[PDB]
Amino acid sequence: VDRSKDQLYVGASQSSLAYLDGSLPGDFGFDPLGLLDPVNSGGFIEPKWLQYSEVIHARWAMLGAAGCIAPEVLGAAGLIPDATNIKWFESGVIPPAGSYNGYWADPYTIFFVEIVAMQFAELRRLQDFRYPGSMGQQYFLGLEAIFKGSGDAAYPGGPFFNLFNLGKTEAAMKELKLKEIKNGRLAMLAMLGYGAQAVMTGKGPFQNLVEHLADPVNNNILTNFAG
Amino acid sequence: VRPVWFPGNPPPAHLDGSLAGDYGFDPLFLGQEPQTLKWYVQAELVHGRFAMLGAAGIILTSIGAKVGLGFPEWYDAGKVVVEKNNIDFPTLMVIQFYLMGWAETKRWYDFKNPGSQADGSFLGFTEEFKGLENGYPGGRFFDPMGLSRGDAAKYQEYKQKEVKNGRLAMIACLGFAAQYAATGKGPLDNLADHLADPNHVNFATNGVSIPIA
Amino acid sequence: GITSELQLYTTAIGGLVMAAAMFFAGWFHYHKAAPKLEWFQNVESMLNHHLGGLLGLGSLAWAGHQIHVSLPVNKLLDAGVDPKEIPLPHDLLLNRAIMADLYPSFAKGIAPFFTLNWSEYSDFLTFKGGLNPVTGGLWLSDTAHHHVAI
Amino acid sequence: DRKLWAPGVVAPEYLKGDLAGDYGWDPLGLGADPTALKWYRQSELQHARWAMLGVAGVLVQEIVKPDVYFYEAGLPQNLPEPFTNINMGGLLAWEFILMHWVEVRRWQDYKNFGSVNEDPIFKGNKVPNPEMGYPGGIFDPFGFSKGNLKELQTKEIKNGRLAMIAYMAFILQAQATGKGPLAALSAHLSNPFGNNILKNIGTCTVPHSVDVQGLTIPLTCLWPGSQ
Amino acid sequence: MKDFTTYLSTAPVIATIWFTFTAGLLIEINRYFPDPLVFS
Amino acid sequence: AKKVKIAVDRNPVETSFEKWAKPGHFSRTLSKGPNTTTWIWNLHADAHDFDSHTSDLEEISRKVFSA
Ligand code: CHL
Ligand code: CHL
Ligand code: CLA
Ligand code: CLA
Ligand code: CLA
Ligand code: CLA
Ligand code: CLA
Ligand SMILES: CC(/C=C/C=C(C)/C=C/[C@@]12O[C@]1(C)C[C@@H](O)CC2(C)C)=C\C=C\C=C(C)\C=C\C=C(C)\C=C\[C@@]12O[C@]1(C)C[C@@H](O)CC2(C)C
Repeated sequence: VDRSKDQLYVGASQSSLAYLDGSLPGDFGFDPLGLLDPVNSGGFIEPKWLQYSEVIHARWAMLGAAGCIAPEVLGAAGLIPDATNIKWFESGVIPPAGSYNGYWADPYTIFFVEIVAMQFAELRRLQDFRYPGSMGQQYFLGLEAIFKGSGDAAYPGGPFFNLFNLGKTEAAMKELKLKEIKNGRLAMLAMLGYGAQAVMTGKGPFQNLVEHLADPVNNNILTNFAG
Repeated sequence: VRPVWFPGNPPPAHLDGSLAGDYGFDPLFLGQEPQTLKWYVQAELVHGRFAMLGAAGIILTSIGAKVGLGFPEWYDAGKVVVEKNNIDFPTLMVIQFYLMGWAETKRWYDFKNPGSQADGSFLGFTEEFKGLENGYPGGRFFDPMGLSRGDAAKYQEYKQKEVKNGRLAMIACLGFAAQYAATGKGPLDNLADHLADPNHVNFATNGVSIPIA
Repeated sequence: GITSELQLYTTAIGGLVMAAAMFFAGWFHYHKAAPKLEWFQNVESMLNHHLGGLLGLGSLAWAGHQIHVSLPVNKLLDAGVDPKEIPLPHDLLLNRAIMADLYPSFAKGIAPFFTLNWSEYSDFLTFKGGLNPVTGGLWLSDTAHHHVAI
Repeated sequence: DRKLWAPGVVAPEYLKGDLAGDYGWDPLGLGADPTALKWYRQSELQHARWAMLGVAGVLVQEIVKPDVYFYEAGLPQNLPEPFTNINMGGLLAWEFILMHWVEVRRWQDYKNFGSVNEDPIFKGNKVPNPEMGYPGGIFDPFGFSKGNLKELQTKEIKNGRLAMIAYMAFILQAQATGKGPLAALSAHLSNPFGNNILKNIGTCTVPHSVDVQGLTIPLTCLWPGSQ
Repeated sequence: MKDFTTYLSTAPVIATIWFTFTAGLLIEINRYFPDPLVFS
Repeated sequence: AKKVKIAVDRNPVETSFEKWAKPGHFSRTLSKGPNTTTWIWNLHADAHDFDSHTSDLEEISRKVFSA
């Protein structure tokens, strides 16, 4: 996967150029396994679902990448009490790695609210993919006015999801989508970096960066194989 | 058009909204056959109506227990009533099935042959057992106030109210059983505990509902 | 390395979930997304995945279990430790200190693997042969090196 | 042509400047139903008018009686000498009876506009009630309604909206810092950097519960602050 | 549902239910009246 | 040089209990129903003989994969 920008990436192949025509955001021709070929597609391996899933992964990853390091950066700057300067994997998500006592409820009590809240958010989002525009019809406390969608599942738009109606022009919107995808793809790799770095070193993402800057040669992946 | 249990999913063909409380919820297509749907429509109402009596009775007696009037919990009333009043349980059970058997057999053969119980055979009563709809007896015995014989628009509104309070009562009666099994305390004993510390006293912390907790 | 009926119980529940997944897959790949004939005739592709993917990764994955779960647990069981007092498999995985006590090679991490000092792992990747005198079965350290080689 | 809440944002169709203080702001689209918009407009007036009295009461009460600490002013023992330790049960009885009458009259006006203008006891008395929520008449003895009524409505709602925000600032500041609005303002001036939200946000100074003449009343902060 | 109830009416399904019922009745009788040899 | 790729057909068959109530549907010979007891044995003997139900290799492969 060619880093940076370019017309085509390293893995671009003549076979993938058949259907990759630049219509999708961040379409750099990289599809060595040819999972986006329209011909004889079905199930979840089809262009509409795979492109939709990438954006959803991009947006969750962007929140995760910024949220898995902010407590360490803010804690390092003294803007939050040291009691909350906690590594992302020691928040309580993985109790064996570490858990934080001091939340207003037991982490399982909080999880049930997460289940119910995400059931509504995710199943309503799904129903717009299966039946476009269907969430703007049945009464939902008057909120159905903002759930009418825009025909494209990954980009609902509307009064809320496009609060400040940025990208009014077609050219402007394409650039914003490209910027969203590149930041999202970068964050997805960052999250994978957090997970791999946590296992290899056992420290937070911020600690690894600080140590690397201290002695870059003596602190890197190669030296962390043994300690 | 009309709201459904799963927004965005078209309602089933066999559920057209004519029935009360119809939200097009039949994922297993149990009532696809029209004649079987009549049987279940009445089964739901009988289940719902009993649950409403059960829930109201359990709630009221629980309030009596908390206030200290001496009522036993719903899960101990049966033993207390029999012993305190010196009642032979097998005799009381038999009496119940004679009265329920007679009353409920009449409802059974009105479903099979509607209007058959209003032929004057039973003590000469010829109009109190005719029946209005499936599951809605009507008449001046089951509906003495004639709220089903007055305004037609409001009577349809009540049918909506009856089924939804019935479904809510049915869920509540399942809550009473599940809560007692998990906690071993009365209904309002659980409510008092939750109000004390809602964050730290609920099903996620009882040590039973979520074993991995 | 199974030491409690809870561990047996969880596998049974996982077995039923897999059974449900298998029946869903059969329904899905016949009634919903059925592969075409040209798909079934990629014999070269099928062998590649079944050799390196099914047998290959399956053997490597099981070697991971033996190196991290079976070997430590059975080393203590043979020593006479009460089963209830043996460390749980996840404690062995999270605490490299415990593993170092049983097998000192773990004190060096995975650096020997990448530096080709594979002889460092001689303590748990053995070539003894024969039968374990205490239990009368093959050495599990021999079995781990078998599945790593395979 | 009116200015909107944000630059270059399209106002909703149903918001066309008819109502006062209309910036075309409705991200949740709660005004889509015309009947719902009327009801929400009334509640905005109620919150706006009650909030303005609330802000004025807190500020004026602080100046006249600095030590009362309005947050605790509800306790019977803190009442003025004539009403000190009054039976709260009887005190509530007056409010329920009097407010139930007044509010049902206002409610019936919304249900059937113009029905409840006339006095029930003394025949002949009436209020103009030019618009719903603006009874006028006896409610406007000085006759400011005459003239540019539209401008006055704009002034009322804009000040009222500011009061709503301002009052909830008083509540959160009292919960976090334990001081009234003016007292907190003085504290910030003394030590602008040491004493600010960055430090006080983590503490909730409200006791778990209070005993009012033998009746236990639960209390809470608006966030899970460190008690 | 009509077709599904038709499937349950097929000979193998009926026999399984019928013998499951018949066997259960005999098993239960011998659970409450163990070792019956003479009518008595 | 036919490329190696995923290839499927969408909704090839409908999920219904209709054919569960029509024994022998898979075979032309047995679809007419029984006249002698020999039909019953023929139903179970030929149930999984996919290659004889249809001459289409694709249909045969799909049944094998799901079976
Ligand atoms: C605008 C109205 C209003 C506001 C904003 C406050 C605000 C406050 N009062 Mg005050 N009061 C108000 C009106 C009144 N208070 C009192 C009497 C008291 C007392 C005696 C006390 C307070 C206290 C408090 C605090 C409560 C903190 C809390 O979490 O309470 C909310 C807690 C709740 C349990 C209620 C939350 C829900 C909602 C507000 C009530 C809704 C009730 C329904 C109408 C009930 C309907 C029942 C159904 C079955 C029909 C806070 C500073 C306490 C204080 O100073 O603490 C330091 C205190 O001790 N107030 C009276 C009687 C004259 C009021 C009459 O209108
Ligand atoms: C051949 C016999 C015969 C049989 C098997 C039945 C069977 C039945 N008849 Mg009956 N009938 C029979 C002959 C006749 N019936 C009728 C006329 C009717 C009518 C009109 C009705 C029945 C009904 C019924 C059913 C009642 C079900 C139930 O739970 O009852 C429970 C039984 C009782 C509650 C009564 C018996 C209680 C107990 C054994 C005796 C107690 C006596 C004491 C004095 C009690 C005192 C207590 C006080 C002091 C507190 C049942 C299927 C009813 C039905 O379901 O119709 C759809 C019904 O409405 N029958 C006539 C007259 C023409 C008959 C003539 O031979
Ligand atoms: C013999 C096994 C088998 C085979 C050969 C296939 C083959 C196929 N399946 Mg099917 N499938 C199977 C089992 C199988 N499936 C099972 C058991 C299920 C139920 C869970 C499904 C559910 C399923 C769905 C829902 C879909 C397919 C699809 C496909 C097609 C594309 C598959 C692909 O590219 O995957 C590549 C794999 C991925 C993209 C996912 C990788 C990660 C998965 C989720 C987990 C893998 C776990 C791994 C093996 C072990 C990890 C160990 C450890 C780290 C925990 C292809 C015809 C798709 C289709 O029809 O396309 C046209 C499709 O939509 N399958
Ligand atoms: C996917 C996103 C995500 C998730 C799941 C988490 C999860 C977590 N974060 Mg992280 N975080 C994220 C993104 C995320 N974060 C991002 C993007 C940032 C950078 C901005 C941060 C910055 C951050 C910090 C600095 C801290 C955390 C912490 C936490 C933990 C505690 C959460 C908590 O107490 O919330 C509290 C809950 C809420 C904020 C939601 C309130 C919900 C109520 C009902 C709203 C009511 C609204 C009201 C009525 C009206 C509006 C009022 C308003 C105008 C004032 C938890 C593990 C804390 C931690 O690790 O503690 C040990 C911690 O200190 N996160
Ligand atoms: C409820 C879901 C469902 C439904 C309604 C259908 C419906 C249909 N399927 Mg599909 N199918 C499903 C699930 C379903 N399928 C699943 C889960 C799979 C994966 C295995 C398949 C795989 C599949 C294939 C491969 C084929 C069908 C076919 C059919 C058609 C006829 C099936 C028939 O006659 O079955 C009646 C058959 C049975 C009731 C036998 C059940 C056998 C199962 C596996 C249980 C085995 C138990 C075992 C013997 C226990 C030991 C016995 C011992 C103790 C004595 C029909 C359109 C056929 C078709 O379309 O032909 C044109 C066809 O070829 N289906
Ligand atoms: C498939 C088999 C397998 C597996 C799974 C493991 C696994 C492990 N081995 Mg073992 N090992 C194996 C085979 C295996 N081994 C074999 C064959 C040998 C013989 C050569 C060894 C020899 C060996 C030694 C000598 C040691 C280990 C160790 C380890 C542990 C740490 C490895 C490490 O440093 O990773 C470094 C980093 C990674 C593996 C990358 C992790 C990537 C993560 C999962 C990405 C997550 C991303 C995701 C998006 C983030 C979550 C987000 C979400 C929460 C929202 C680990 C549990 C070490 C240990 O601790 O032992 C107790 C150790 O010292 N192994
Ligand atoms: C993503 C945001 C986030 C999240 C989820 C948390 C979560 C938590 N914080 Mg932290 N905190 C944050 C950001 C966050 N904080 C920031 C930015 C600051 C600096 C103002 C602080 C300062 C702070 C303190 C001083 C304390 C906590 C504590 C807590 C715990 C809850 C109890 C409490 O009193 O919280 C109070 C915290 C808040 C109300 C912050 C809400 C932040 C929102 C959700 C994000 C938007 C803020 C916005 C940019 C405005 C900032 C201020 C403004 C003047 C510029 C919990 C672990 C407590 C703790 O450590 O308990 C052991 C505690 O005492 N936090
Ligand atoms: C009524 C009110 C306050 C009343 C206070 C009173 C009577 C106080 C009385 C006393 O204090 C005294 C004087 C003295 C003390 O000793 C005693 C008490 C008794 C304590 C505040 C309302 C306060 C109300 C507030 C803050 C409301 C804010 C609403 C917002 C921002 C809504 C925004 C949007 O809904 C829109 C408009 C459109 C959508 O599309 C988008 C979103 C974003 C959803």
